[PDB]
Amino acid sequence: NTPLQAIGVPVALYDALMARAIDSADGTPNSKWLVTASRDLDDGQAKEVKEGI
Amino acid sequence: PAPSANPAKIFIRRFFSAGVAKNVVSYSNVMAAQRAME
Repeated sequence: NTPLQAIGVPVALYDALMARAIDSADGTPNSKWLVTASRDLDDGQAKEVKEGI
Repeated sequence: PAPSANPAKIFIRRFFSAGVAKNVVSYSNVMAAQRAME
């Protein structure tokens, strides 16, 4: 007759949520500004635009 | 003192039967109390 009898569900749920958190912490790109040019930009001044940004 | 004649003979007549050793709690209640301990 121990408390460990009735906490299997919550401890498993806690571990599942924390594993999700760890996995999503590293793996989600942390970059902003998804900038996209067009398919007519003389790739070579697209690099110039990128360096400017 | 003790008169030995109570009015609860209403059930042993037919509603119950003597000399059978009936259990005190339904099995469903036992299982419910069991899984309610987890």
